[PDB]
Amino acid sequence: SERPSDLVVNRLVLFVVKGTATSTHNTVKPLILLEELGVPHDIYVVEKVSAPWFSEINPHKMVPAILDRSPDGRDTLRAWESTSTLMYIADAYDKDGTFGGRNVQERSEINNWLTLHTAALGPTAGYWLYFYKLHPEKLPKTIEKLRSNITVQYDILERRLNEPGQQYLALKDRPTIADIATLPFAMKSTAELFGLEFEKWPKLQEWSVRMGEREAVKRAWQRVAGFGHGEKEYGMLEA
Amino acid sequence: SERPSDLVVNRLVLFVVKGTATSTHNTVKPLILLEELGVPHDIYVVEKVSAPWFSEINPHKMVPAILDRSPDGRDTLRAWESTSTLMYIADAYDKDGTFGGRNVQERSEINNWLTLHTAALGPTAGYWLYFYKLHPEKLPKTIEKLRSNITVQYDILERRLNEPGQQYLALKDRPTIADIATLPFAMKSTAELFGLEFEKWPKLQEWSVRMGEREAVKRAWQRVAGFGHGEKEYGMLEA
Repeated sequence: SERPSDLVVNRLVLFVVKGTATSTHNTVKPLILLEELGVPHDIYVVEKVSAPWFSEINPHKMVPAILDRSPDGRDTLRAWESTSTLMYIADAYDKDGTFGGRNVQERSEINNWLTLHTAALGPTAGYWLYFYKLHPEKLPKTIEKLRSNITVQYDILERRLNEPGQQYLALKDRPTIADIATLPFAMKSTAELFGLEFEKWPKLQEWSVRMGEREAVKRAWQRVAGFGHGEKEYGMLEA
Repeated sequence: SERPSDLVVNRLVLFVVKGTATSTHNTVKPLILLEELGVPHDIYVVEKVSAPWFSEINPHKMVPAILDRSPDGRDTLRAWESTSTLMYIADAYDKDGTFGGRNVQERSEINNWLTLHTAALGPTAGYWLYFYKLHPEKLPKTIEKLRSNITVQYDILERRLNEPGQQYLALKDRPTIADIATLPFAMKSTAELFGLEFEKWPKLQEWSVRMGEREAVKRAWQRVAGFGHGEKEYGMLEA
């Protein structure tokens, strides 16, 4: 029923679970943006997302989630769903729009490509994994349709990245929250999990390697893998 | 790739398809916000979403989509995915944040409840509608699992609307783009299509009725049903 005594919100707190091969593809998203912007933050390793206290933070009972102070430090705000955590970090910590967009025109495309991930590849990948791994009985017709739908999303991303000068999904010049949201579900290791040959989408594979070379992305993958493997297995990690 | 001769962008153009009992749950979303804000706009009824000119607007080949003039009037911009059309209209036309949020505090919850719809109920309902109506063969076990997942989303909305003073999903005081996004998939007629008893979620049902009493919502449902049923079956509508 009650918040753990080590959960205090003195600045942004990102909620994660213990790092495994399969626990980090959504939690890494806000962490990449925190690392890009140099946002001061704490990490809280949630032992059980089923815990009643955790549903007060995220009623969908998943990581990532954020608690942070309001602009005047007085109130506590929350963000949950990985796409919403990116929108919150950009609103509170990216006023100049380096990752969130500098104007109505840039935001139009950032929101198109971010929403395509949020509504299409993200939930399709989620449902593919659910039916492939977790659903008690195997529904092969359903699983094959979902696999097919993943390839359709990779075809859209490949089309975009073949447009002249289009180095990133939303903007020609630099990565945005649309790129950060898409990357974990559009990289070779994830394509292989889906039983797909990522070399079939060469411009998308090139883009995924370019994103993977960014120091903030390397730092985010290194940290998210290690959460709950240190001295403290669960709770507020020592800063 | 050549656009039809009647596709000119003198103001916001909302792309829809001919109205049916199932063609309007996503296109009505931006239309509600256009009606709320009194945004001047045109309606373009797309005969074939597979037409090359249309996939240059939305690479996912679905409605709704938008073309509009950039703020300086020197370029055209686009929006696609219903959640992105809401974000675009709020950005370009809701300068007071009446529907998009006035500060980081309000937007944290608007973005949580909008993203919950975009990532969870919207794609779960979409895969329900796909397998129920469009898939060449009937997959009842998948339809059954998706129906159960819809109830989990109704349970989260019901929980939120049982919190003291919480009259709308995101904000206590007024509806936002989170409420507009959610309404078409959380109202009695849609629940009945899904084979659910909407009375099992009483605060969610009362919220859906409150939303349905809004003159802008009544106008959007009346208009979206009639697109393509008048003098022009397809193309840029008159008046």
